Amino acid sequence: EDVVWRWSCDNGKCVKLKNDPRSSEPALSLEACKMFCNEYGLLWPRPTGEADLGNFLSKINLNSIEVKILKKGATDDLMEAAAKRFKEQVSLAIPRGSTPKLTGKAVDVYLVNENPNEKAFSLEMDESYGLRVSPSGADRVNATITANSFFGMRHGLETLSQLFVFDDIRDHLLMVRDVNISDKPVYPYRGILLDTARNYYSIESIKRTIEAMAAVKLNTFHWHITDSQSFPFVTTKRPNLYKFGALSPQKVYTKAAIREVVRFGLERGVRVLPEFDAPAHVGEGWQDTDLTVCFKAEPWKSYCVEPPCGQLNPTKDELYQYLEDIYSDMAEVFDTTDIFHMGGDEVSEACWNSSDSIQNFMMQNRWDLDKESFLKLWNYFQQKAQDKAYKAFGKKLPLILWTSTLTNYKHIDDYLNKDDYIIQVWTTGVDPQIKGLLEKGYRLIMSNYDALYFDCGYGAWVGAGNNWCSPYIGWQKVYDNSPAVIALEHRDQVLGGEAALWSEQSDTSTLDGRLWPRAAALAERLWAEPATSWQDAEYRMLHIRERLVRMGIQAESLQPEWCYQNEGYCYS
Amino acid sequence: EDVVWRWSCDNGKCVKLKNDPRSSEPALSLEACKMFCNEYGLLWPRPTGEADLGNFLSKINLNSIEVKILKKGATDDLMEAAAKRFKEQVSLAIPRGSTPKLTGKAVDVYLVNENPNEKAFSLEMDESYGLRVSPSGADRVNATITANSFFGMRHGLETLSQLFVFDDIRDHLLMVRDVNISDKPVYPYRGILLDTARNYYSIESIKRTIEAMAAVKLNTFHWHITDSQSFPFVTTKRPNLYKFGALSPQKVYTKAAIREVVRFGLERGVRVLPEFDAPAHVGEGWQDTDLTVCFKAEPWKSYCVEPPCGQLNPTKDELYQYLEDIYSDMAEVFDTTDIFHMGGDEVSEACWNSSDSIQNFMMQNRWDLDKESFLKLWNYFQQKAQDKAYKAFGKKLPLILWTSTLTNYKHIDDYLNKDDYIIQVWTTGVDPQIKGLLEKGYRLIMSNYDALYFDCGYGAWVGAGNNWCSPYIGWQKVYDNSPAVIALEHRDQVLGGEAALWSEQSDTSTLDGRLWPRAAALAERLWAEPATSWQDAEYRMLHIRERLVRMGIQAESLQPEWCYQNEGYCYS
Ligand SMILES: CC(=O)N[C@@H]1[C@@H](O)[C@H](O[C@@H]2O[C@H](CO)[C@@H](O[C@@H]3O[C@H](CO)[C@@H](O[C@@H]4O[C@H](CO)[C@@H](O)[C@H](O)[C@H]4[N+](C)(C)C)[C@H](O)[C@H]3NC(C)=O)[C@H](O)[C@H]2NC(C)=O)[C@@H](CO)O[C@H]1O
Ligand SMILES: CC(=O)N[C@@H]1[C@@H](O)[C@H](O[C@@H]2O[C@H](CO)[C@@H](O[C@@H]3O[C@H](CO)[C@@H](O[C@@H]4O[C@H](CO)[C@@H](O)[C@H](O)[C@H]4[N+](C)(C)C)[C@H](O)[C@H]3NC(C)=O)[C@H](O)[C@H]2NC(C)=O)[C@@H](CO)O[C@H]1O
Repeated sequence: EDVVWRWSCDNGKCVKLKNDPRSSEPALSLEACKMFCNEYGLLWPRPTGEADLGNFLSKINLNSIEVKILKKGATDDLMEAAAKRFKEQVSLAIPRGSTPKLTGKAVDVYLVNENPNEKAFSLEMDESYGLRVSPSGADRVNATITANSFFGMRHGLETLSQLFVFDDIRDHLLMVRDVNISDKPVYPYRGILLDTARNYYSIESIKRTIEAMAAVKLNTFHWHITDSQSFPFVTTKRPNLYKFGALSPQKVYTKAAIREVVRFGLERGVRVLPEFDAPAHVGEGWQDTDLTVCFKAEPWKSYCVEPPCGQLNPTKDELYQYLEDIYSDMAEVFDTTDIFHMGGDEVSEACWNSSDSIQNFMMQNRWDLDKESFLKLWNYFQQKAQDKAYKAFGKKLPLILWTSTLTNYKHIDDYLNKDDYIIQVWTTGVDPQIKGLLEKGYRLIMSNYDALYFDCGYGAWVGAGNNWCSPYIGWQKVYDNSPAVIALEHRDQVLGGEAALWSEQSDTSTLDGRLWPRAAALAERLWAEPATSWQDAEYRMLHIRERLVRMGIQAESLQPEWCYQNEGYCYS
Repeated sequence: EDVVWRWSCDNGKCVKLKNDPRSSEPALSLEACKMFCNEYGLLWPRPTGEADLGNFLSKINLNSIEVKILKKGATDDLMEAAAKRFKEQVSLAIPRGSTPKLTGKAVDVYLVNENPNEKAFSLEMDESYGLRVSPSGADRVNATITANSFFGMRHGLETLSQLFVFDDIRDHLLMVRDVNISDKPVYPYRGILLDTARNYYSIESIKRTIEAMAAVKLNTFHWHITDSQSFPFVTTKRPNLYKFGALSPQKVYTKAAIREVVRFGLERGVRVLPEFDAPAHVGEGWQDTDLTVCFKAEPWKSYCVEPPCGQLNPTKDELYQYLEDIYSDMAEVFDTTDIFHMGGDEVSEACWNSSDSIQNFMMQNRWDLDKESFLKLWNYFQQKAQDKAYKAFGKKLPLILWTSTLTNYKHIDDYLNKDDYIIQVWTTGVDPQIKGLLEKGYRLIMSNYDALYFDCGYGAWVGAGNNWCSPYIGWQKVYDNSPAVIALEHRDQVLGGEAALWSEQSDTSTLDGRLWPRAAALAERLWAEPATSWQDAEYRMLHIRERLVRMGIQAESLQPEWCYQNEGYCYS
């Protein structure tokens, strides 16, 4: 049948009221009410610049939307792909199984890309845009998107799609009549880390994630493609690593698949950034090389922090030949990235000391066998690895390492430099290492475990109880976690943030729930850096969850739908 | 390419070993190793009777499996449907995108249903079966399932499908050669509670849940189809309840849909048991009847424990007319159930005292307005409701109520009797109410919140932080929760158990993850009541998760796949 209710704005909340026939006032559908009742309407993220949505809606004919590219260039194929997708994005306004009446105004969308040859990812890229919507003549609409680059332009198309609403009372597709918006992201790096080594993720699932990322303007996909558990990456040069390494012959990422993901990503404004974690977090795939130590060493608690143990043996010269090949193979298919992630997490001293070949190597270099000794070995490794990385990508590009014993701010300059290395923070956001790093000039990516570890809260995977970083981190917490607060005066050194989904307890099946809608909170916090808190964004967050579900994403459910329909009744 | 590894049983663990060519020993694929390395092989749940799996496997031709029904009867259509499904169940052994070679033995499956007219659900039904597998002649296999009823027989088919394994080294479909199994469930009621009022669940999603339930022999689906938030149930007699009540016109359960679910359930050995929660947990749909009080009362914390508030007004005579109609409409489409759930949870005293009509009613009956007064009103309501329920189902059938203030063992006999009412326990398993109830003769269904609330652990839905019953309950905890321990000598009074998925934070999108594989732990605990603990069942639990994923269920991920491939390395 037909919707029985209507909604009316009262003090910023849309209140459900009976749609009684004896009325001269036109009834508002729920989304139509939310669009003007809300300070930012239905947008996510909210814009940083002008956010004028006017007061009215116009009826639109879905079959009459046409996109026009004003300036041609090298990005033509991308701009064209993006335009094509736009209609599909508009249909997201409409609930599945619902059909709009094909009547109303025609929409002309004009795309103005001011530097149409530009298509490289960089920390310095311009993701800004201007959006204006206004009536044109009598039966049509002028939607104009003006941007400095394709990336900004695509972001604008994303915002524009959000400006459509379906009236399920009348079955009309509607559009906000007069719009003036200008926008740009606060932070350049807005990412998600996906661990595809602890469990395999289908490439279809990866692409789906990228679509959702695009929907909320996240721009970086960090592919942690290797670990001790498996080696899915198809390295042509050193094929045994994958052959021995993979969970199965099927559970692999071929050169053709990666290229598919990288392009799908580029079309959607998302950098696909690969990681080769070293010298720890290696195991499977390395058998018979004699290039690792402690693989599957028991008891595991003695030698590492999760099974199975395994580290690279930095004393072996052939190792650098393998790395050089791996890095080269990665560089070939990950050809949009401007950055390389080298891991650097959790190197185990015991594990290195249990090796004879290694102890023998150190005795010959005059180094002792104490912990400060081991840092010497780690640097020796990192310096050589780094050389190979530069060679593979054919240039010196910024490298990322996790916070660790090596990266402690007190001695970090002994090993690295702030120009060459970006540091990824997984400590608490209140840890001293952060300020100390910042004072030394280091750029950071925030992944603090207390707010940004998407894996936390489930059952234990070793033993019983719950996982290491429990409890489960709610969206309220992710939204309120602010890099600006964490870094203060050094804010400009914060490149941005990244949500982490480690996969000890995640795969293809759970990936949609783990990331959405929580990653959307990160997305707003990074794009806009609101002074405001989670409660101010709550209604919009409920809507965006609904949108992800419309997209086919199996998003986590946040509240009862009754709450979404009845703003303000559900609080605490 | 091809699998590179092989597995070998050593001390109950299958160890991954290189499949080296210079060997005279035939290589074992992972599942083939697990089948005999494990005490119960790949079965879930493990059987209670004979569990002899022999030592060998035979190659089978998938296209040559034929099912024969030996005894005809009223259950013919069911037996026939079940047989048809069997081939599909066997294909689950085979990973998607993999094809077995069509060679090997032909399998004859003989179904012997000893009481082929029997198809009613009851607490007393015989779910037992006998299963024997042995070679027949030279090129074929005799698989014989012998059971007292169709329900037992279907359970046997389920066990038999589990006896197939795919050799992905050779691409051969295999079957355990000599099997002797006899089995029966420890407890008659093995359920899942699904809350479809707090959020809507697509009927496709409901059916999918039933398939997974069937896979592990759960037999009861408790459909909590109404609450304060919505009224999805399509009641022909009182249509405004759904019309006003539903989240949308689409989000409704029609008579045709319910019948579809009820039959899909009956075919799969699952009772579909509806709940009409009263007198609390009512709201939406009741507008303009004047039959409720406190709907949306603010502040909500004063009048209920979750928004929105709302209770039935028991003083209104017309109320019983509505209930009678609702119960009748439920009875018509839920025509396989032998039991009715009437709710009885969380009645609010304040909410009743805020009503004038109600206070006026009590003053006239000589009752005071203290809390013991209110219990009088609740019973008055429950007694009348109960009369309508009997009338609707046309017989006196057992009724279920939650543990509550009414059901406190100290005064319970003042209100109910142990013959007429089953009590559903959501308290901790160590709460005194349990023993006290048991001592008074009451039958119970265990849903203790500390072990069996599937909703717990996520973010808060009102305010911030985490939900009320956090932390997240892991499968280890569900498995170890034992009704036999909880009830001791009174065990026979425990009808069984039920996993609860309340839906404040769950819907169609999250339903697979919320239930699986955790509900499988409940399934084993209820079917077998093992003396053993979770660690003893761990490898099998990993396999069953994989099976649910093969089924198309988006099961939660429990551990790294590396762990599944490398038994014993991952522990704590
Ligand atoms: C069983 C138990 O509870 N034992 C207690 C412990 O409370 C206590 O210390 C705990 O020991 C655990 C090691 O078994 C530590 O767990 C590990 O924590 C690390 C992070 O420090 C995890 O690795 C990182 O995080 C992600 C996963 O979120 C992982 O994928 C990444 O590789 C990694 N990096 C982000 C750094 C790249 C690791 O997975 C996890 N291992 C597990 C759970 O098996 C735990 O941190 C530690 N807790 C504390 C508070 O120190 C123990 C002393 O060891 O004492 C026992 O009584
Ligand atoms: C915000 C906060 O943390 N406030 C604290 C509280 O610790 C403290 O008491 C808590 O008050 C909450 C009421 O707002 C209680 O939450 C409610 O708990 C009931 C169970 O008792 C939940 O209903 C049952 O459970 C399922 C959901 O799992 C539900 O769908 C069912 O309808 C129902 N039944 C199974 C019985 C049928 C209810 O959903 C939940 N409501 C929420 C979360 O909004 C909480 O139980 C209570 N905790 C304790 C330990 O008492 C408060 C005093 O009120 O003080 C504050 O400082």
